[PDB]
Amino acid sequence: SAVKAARYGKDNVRVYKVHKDEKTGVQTVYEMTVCVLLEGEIETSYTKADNSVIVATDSIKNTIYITAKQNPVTPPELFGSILGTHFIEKYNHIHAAHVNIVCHRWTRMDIDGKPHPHSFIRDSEEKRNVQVDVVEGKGIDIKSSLSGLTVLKSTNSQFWGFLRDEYTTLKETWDRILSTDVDATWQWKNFSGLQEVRSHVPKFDATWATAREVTLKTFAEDNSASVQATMYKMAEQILARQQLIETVEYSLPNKHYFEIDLSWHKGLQNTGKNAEVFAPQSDPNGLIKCTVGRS
Amino acid sequence: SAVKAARYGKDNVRVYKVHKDEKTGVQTVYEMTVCVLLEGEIETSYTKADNSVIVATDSIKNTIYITAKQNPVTPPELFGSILGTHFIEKYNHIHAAHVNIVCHRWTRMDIDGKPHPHSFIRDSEEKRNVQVDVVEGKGIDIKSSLSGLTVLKSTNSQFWGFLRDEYTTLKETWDRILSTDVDATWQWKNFSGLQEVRSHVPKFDATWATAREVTLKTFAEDNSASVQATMYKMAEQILARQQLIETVEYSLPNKHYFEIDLSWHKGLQNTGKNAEVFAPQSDPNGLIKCTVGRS
Amino acid sequence: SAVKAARYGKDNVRVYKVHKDEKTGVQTVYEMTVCVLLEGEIETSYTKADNSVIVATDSIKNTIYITAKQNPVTPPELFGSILGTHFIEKYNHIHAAHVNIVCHRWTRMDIDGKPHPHSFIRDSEEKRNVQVDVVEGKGIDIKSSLSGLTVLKSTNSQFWGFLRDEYTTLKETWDRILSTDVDATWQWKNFSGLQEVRSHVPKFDATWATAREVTLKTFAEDNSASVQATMYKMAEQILARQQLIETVEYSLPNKHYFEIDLSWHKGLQNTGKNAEVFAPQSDPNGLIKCTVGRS
Amino acid sequence: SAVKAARYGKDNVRVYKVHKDEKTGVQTVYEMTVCVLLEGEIETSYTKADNSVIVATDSIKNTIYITAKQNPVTPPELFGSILGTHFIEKYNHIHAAHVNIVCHRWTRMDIDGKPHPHSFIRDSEEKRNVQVDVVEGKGIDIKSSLSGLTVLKSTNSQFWGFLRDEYTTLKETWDRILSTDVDATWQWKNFSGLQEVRSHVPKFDATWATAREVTLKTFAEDNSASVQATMYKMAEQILARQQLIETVEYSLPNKHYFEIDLSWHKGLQNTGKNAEVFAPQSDPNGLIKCTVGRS
Ligand SMILES: O=c1[nH]c(=O)c2nn[nH]c2[nH]1
Ligand SMILES: O=c1[nH]c(=O)c2nn[nH]c2[nH]1
Ligand SMILES: O=c1[nH]c(=O)c2nn[nH]c2[nH]1
Ligand SMILES: O=c1[nH]c(=O)c2nn[nH]c2[nH]1
Ligand code: NA
Ligand code: NA
Ligand code: NA
Ligand code: NA
Repeated sequence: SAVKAARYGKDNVRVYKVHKDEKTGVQTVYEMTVCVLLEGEIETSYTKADNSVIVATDSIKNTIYITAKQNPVTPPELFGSILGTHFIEKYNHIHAAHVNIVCHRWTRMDIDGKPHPHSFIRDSEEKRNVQVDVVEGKGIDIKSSLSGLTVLKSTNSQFWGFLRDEYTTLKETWDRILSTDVDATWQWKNFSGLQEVRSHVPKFDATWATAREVTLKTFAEDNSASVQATMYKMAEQILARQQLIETVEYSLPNKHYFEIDLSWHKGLQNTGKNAEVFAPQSDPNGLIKCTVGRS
Repeated sequence: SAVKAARYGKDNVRVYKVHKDEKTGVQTVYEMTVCVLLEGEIETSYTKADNSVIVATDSIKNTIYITAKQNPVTPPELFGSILGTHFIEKYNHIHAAHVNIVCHRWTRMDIDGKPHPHSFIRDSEEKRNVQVDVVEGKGIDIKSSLSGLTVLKSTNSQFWGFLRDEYTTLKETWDRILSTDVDATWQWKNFSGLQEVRSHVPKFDATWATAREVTLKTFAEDNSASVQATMYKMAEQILARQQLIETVEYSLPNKHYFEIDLSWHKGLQNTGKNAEVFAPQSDPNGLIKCTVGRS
Repeated sequence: SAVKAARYGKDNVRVYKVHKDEKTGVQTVYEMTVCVLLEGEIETSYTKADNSVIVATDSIKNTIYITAKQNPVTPPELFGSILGTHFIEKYNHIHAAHVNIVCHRWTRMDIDGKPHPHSFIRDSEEKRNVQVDVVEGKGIDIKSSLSGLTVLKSTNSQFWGFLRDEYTTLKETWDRILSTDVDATWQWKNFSGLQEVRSHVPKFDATWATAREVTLKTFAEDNSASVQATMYKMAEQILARQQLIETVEYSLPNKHYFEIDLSWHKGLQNTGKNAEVFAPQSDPNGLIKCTVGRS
Repeated sequence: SAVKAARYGKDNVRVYKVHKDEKTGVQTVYEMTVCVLLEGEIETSYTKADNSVIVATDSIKNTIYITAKQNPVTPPELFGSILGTHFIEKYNHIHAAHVNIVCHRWTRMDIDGKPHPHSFIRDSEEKRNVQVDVVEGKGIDIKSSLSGLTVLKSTNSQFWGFLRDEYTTLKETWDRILSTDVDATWQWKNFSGLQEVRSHVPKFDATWATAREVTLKTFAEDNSASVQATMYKMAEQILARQQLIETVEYSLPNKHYFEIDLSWHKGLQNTGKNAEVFAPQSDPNGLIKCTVGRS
């Protein structure tokens, strides 16, 4: 037998950082969960019990805290690139670092119409994420994403004209509820190293904001022919607005809300044009994915 | 042996309702999870296999949908009271109904600075809940709550002057992070029946809004001496603003964020006044509760 | 305003203890999650910011570890009683302690047909729990439970003869699937104090084992007329076998498995006597509760 | 813009099947959660709103039930291969099907020392899974796995001799607790089609059993030098016992249990050789992965 692939590290490292502006008294908080996995010349730890090649996962944890102390943690694309580069530069036998960061929302509270200097609310479990792969001699690959953005529209969604055969019971419809949890990932062109990532720092927050805005507006405004058609429109717009993105991937559940026929009860009308009360379905769910790139 | 207590019904009934304004084209959605448990002269279903006394749980489910079709579902205090009253009036041998409702957030989207007519976002997993107990001959008892409101302040929290003995290692502090998930319940005076609940309908949404606003403002503005002291201030204000509330109960976890001593690494200073990076603790957590009523 | 009730403490304290037999080399592990909430003359911490009455929750955490170091942690009824008694005896102004313990399964592995001395498996998320309320001058109240015991029988369950009215669509049946997650609690007679709890130590594990065995056998063997009727039979037997139990409470979801009519597809027969493939329903679910005590 | 990749289908389809032996009266149940995603000439549904190429996800759901009605559902490798093959053969424009199956445990109850004919218990949340990729013209690729197997050993684990630098605080140890949740995947050689999968049917259950047995025995018996070294030993043995496996992948969290220094309290000794009470850590956790293949 032989080791074909190996990676190891520390997962679920929770980190909080506060920035305090001494002039204005305003404080800003960041909270993240970080995972770092390393690859390199470490096969002997598996095959020969040679621990000398192992940077202990506990040390990886310490490094994450030290790195957060000495560097900005925002945008996460930059922090991830700093953290990954550290491992490949510090350890001769480590040749790749894989850094995953999930950013949790702490939104400044408005109290009596004014932004509070040091109080925050978790407004939704929507996350902003990064995956950064730093590979010695091959640069830095970054995938940025938003996830856990849950939306619903109560009309202006249709689904008709699909294939009908002996396995089909679904009725065509010209008016249905559409609800999903949005998972959207944009993949940046490969960066040569940390200097290049630093040079594009302003684009990271701006592109996240654009991806979010395009997703919300397109969902709200499209008279949707299907999840497939609406999601493609979203991806097309993101690619048009940021030339440094190579691909956009969406993964969307179709969270179904079923009509309830109540006509058995005193002829109560609750279907088609008369539908008011619906039964949300926990499972099963449609799952629709697409990766859109450039011509 | 004898049956000392029994209740049964249907849990986890998901319900969605849409309201469509034909004039303006504006749609409004409501989504809830409902549980209804019944009590009454049903002991024989347990002791003698006498199913004749059982209103099937499936029928309870149907009733929830029918009731939502024929009545407003907001405020939830009213819907719960209608639903509970139905069971005690319809079935001679059912003498109490216990209705729990969890309301999920669907907040209207703003697209380009204007409210969208039919698109919604789940902004946080904060819930608005009701517990309604309808007991034949004893009226309607309603407990309203908010839950899952997660907040953090990065300064203006202290904790010193507590008991110190041979079990104590905790250092006194004059500046710490305070974070919690708020669970707040207000209990209404007993209502004689549905007519009285209807007469107070406007107070339900207003009191929820007040409870939320008082919670947020007090948390943000109090230079907190302890969770105990800050939570009491919240409860006192709610009772002062709504005379029809008898008690307010808060249940608050103290979600700890620990300093990380990095001084072992190149004398790095990250404690006390120099603390910037902290480790959020998933467990254990403090848990502090209080019920505040009138003199 | 006035404080009507208050309690506070530490939740989610994870504890592991190992016992090592030096003679045989056999090791035995215990893992628990513990919550301790205190009550007493602590109102001033809420109303006057008087922290002098507060035993810090951090100290409560330390006490749990120290107590586990110096005492047996099994049976949990005994450990809970020791832990609760500590607080009411040590602190003059603390008058009640409420201790909740969840015991996690670590079952010794059998390797090649023999019990391994120091290797364990988590066989299911079934828990054994205790709630112990120690109240100064009123003794020790203990409720023991098992929870998370998930079972299914594929036949020998019926449900017919229930009330039928204009809200009813459920068909009567003489053969259905019955599946539930068992939550069963037995409440002990009040104990005068720790000496009395110690005197009954052997009864705690034996009664847990009996409750489990009665639950499983009754479920498997009863040709069930309803959840109500089968659960009553379980409770009756437990009360008959342990005279020191005052009441038994069961709380049982009815986890539904629906027939799927496939007759639209080539006349495929999959209902009634021909039913082979079913759709498990995640929600809603029936919820049936009963508390059984002595004549 | 262009569609680079697309797949869509139905997720979270819960399925139960019962087998009834008329001769013996013995019933056997199977419960699974199934996901099927399709690929093929479907780009126009995304780019042109052309739904004619879409096999509706609802139809995919129906197909899963129909297929389970007409075929054995065990071993899951066979059922997955039947289900995937169906889609590529039935629809000219569908060229790949991706089938994921999670099998839930329903273990026959022993009542009074004998196997019960129709009563079952969920003994642990351990799962047996399959991923089957059926690609037109490229055969059938199957990855089989077990997951959610949670184990702990209280001694006979060591970790010393790792890299020490200015980021390291971890002490070397010759005796620690080792606990993990096992995720193990074995990848079969490519099969030419359904006939070949059928020819190997007996190997699927046998290899699952072997993988499980090797995992448990190796964990229990290895005086472990690291997670890396123990996991490699497991993978090596599986590859030796089944020649039709090409690779074995393990992904193992290192779930830490920390010593608690109690020496501040009356000189209590609870570290090193005296350690009895430990604090399980929910996070962070080590994560160690390896893929082992043939020379
Ligand atoms: O088994 C281990 N492997 C590792 O890589 C490691 N790092 N810290 N502790 C550890 N234990
Ligand atoms: O066992 C049952 N008890 C009930 O009360 C019920 N209601 N619907 N189905 C049911 N099954
Ligand atoms: O606000 C607090 N209240 C308490 O009771 C406590 N105990 N430890 N830390 C604490 N913080
Ligand atoms: O938008 C949809 N896309 C689909 O592929 C589908 N299949 N069923 N319903 C559906 N809705
Ligand atoms: Na390197
Ligand atoms: Na009545
Ligand atoms: Na006392
Ligand atoms: Na095909």
